[PDB]
Amino acid sequence: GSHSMRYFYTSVSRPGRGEPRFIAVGYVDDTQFVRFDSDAASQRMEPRAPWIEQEGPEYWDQETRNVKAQSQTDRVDLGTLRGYYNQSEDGSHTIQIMYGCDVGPDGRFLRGYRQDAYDGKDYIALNEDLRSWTAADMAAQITKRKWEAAHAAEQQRAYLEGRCVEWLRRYLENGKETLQRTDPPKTHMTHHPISDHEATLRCWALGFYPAEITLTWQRDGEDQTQDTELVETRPAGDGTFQKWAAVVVPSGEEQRYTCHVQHEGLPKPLTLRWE
Amino acid sequence: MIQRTPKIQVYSRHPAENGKSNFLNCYVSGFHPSDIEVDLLKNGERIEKVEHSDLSFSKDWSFYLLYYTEFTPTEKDEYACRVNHVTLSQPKIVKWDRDM
Amino acid sequence: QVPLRPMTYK
Repeated sequence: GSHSMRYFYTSVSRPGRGEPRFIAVGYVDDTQFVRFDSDAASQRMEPRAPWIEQEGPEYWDQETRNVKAQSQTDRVDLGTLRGYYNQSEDGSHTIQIMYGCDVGPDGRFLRGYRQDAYDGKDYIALNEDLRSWTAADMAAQITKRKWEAAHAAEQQRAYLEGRCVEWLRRYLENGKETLQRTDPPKTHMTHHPISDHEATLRCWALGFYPAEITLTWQRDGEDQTQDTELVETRPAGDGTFQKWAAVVVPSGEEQRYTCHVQHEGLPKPLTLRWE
Repeated sequence: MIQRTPKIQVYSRHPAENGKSNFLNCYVSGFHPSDIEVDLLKNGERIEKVEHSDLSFSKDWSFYLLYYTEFTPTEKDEYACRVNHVTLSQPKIVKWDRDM
Repeated sequence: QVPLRPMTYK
């Protein structure tokens, strides 16, 4: 199938309490492999997955230096944006950046990304063409202009279409036994009477990968999506994910309910019934 | 500015079985800003040396984080997660429930 | 691998 590499940067200012906290994490699909944290003792880009550990010292010194150059850029960017929105010097603000590339089953480049946010909302984003930008407001318009005069997009595109996919393919090869796999979900149902007239039916999905999944409750074949409660997919901590969907059914009608699970792993959509 | 309340989930990596090593998880997602205070508890007392993943975020820029610790369940021991964030009135406590 | 140099200042 297709694969992706994605990095996430978060810079949180903290006036008076020192320089802003910078955190970066790298991912290949749904598996993290590196991380940098300014509030950590190492002050180095560190490994978060066994397979990235085969990279020599020069790799780590490079990532550290280049990711530190990034904290430097974000540190001052935090200041100018504060200006753009005429915000006080004592407030805490955050800049988030996400960027990466997707490749298909043959390792070919499909698309690249680069999107930035300020205080939890979109600020500016590189368009699919990797040649133009989309500013969310008048402030980002100031940045859009500066970024055009500097031909910033060209630099981004060169990376997204070059080293981004080159290294994405490399990681997929170096950690093939762990990255190129799909763990189908293990499923079971639970039952909780809410009263003598109602009961909760919860459908579970455990130890699956990738994280993307679909859980649905049907009654007599009829889709019940609206009375169904779903929790956010969550990580088990071992590289697999979990998730459940629940539904409140009249005491005595549970036999009519069916849970359907859809995942890239399982050859065919599963179907669970109470009893 | 934008503020989002964290969704809190307390659970184990594997189905709980007394006497068998497992991991206790507290996943908090969909929150903003990033500053958040999370603790795993055992019999009301704060568990020492708990680890957590590296701050990352989703589609909508909301953050998510996983706090975990290695433990082996017993019939009487009770666990829970304690969470605080600007969006919450006071520290919120969510108990771990095996057979959820 | 991250970019060899950060993006132009905002």
